[PDB]
Amino acid sequence: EASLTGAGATFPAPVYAKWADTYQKETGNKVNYQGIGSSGGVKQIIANTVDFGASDAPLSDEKLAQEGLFQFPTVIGGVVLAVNIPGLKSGELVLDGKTLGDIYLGKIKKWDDEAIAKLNPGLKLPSQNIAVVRRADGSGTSFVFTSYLAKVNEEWKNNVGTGSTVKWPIGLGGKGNDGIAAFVQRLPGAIGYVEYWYAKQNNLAYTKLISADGKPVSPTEENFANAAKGADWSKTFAQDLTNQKGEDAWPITSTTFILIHKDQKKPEQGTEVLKFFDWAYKTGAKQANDLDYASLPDSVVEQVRAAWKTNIKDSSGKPLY
Repeated sequence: EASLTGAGATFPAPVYAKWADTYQKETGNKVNYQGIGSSGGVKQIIANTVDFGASDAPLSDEKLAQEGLFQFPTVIGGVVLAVNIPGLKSGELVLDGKTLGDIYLGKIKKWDDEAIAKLNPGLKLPSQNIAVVRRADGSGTSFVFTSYLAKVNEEWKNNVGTGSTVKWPIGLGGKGNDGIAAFVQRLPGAIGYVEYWYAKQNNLAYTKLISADGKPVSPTEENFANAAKGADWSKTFAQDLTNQKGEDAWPITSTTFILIHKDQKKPEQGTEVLKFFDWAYKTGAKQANDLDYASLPDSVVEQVRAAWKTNIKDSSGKPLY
């Protein structure tokens, strides 16, 4: 039995934690996962403080090469807007990209703003102030969210841009996906972006969103999967899954990554990290789906396995998979 340590993205922390627990029950191996945000995860893996780091934001092939790291995707999740609006049921409210961006820009101050009312004809909206919540910590979810906003709101794109950390025009800072979930729960009128699980498991109402094709879609495991249908995984694991074309394609979808060293100084640890994720690929789909994360296609797991064989080695050049 091995004691493994991973750290980073809170976006997939629920599934990593479920997997870790099941893995220990079946094999005794212990995987400790620390949800510190993707930025912290990349920092920790580079400093060799953990066996694997985790980030929703992919590192470029050049950055990976400069750092001697290898990155592989695990699951597909979705970012949703958790809200606390008086009188509204979860999934009742519909927002499109431009209006969502105007909300994050601080231009739309009330829930019954004309722009929101037009996207929701017949929906009774309260004159409640919108309490914008965003991430305090360096975040892969912020990267995905701002990548999306830049595509649908020019003002956002030009003034704030995209990143794991950005100069938020407005909004209170929550620490981690759970921090934003907690804020939304205690703040009437709040809106905050979180990985789907954080909304669902905290019984937070969330909104529908207009797809890239122009249609209202609900955030569901299948709709996150739909957003990745046009992904040419063959080309790279670093797939952009925001605002993708297609029927029922959730617009703020994303995969997430695990970062490990190619040259394993502690080869038993590396070997065990690969076995945990391999077991997850072959055995953990039901657990991932149960937590509303879509599974990576089998072809993609085969690519990961093939890449592990050629990229992960000990100091003597011997493959750890």
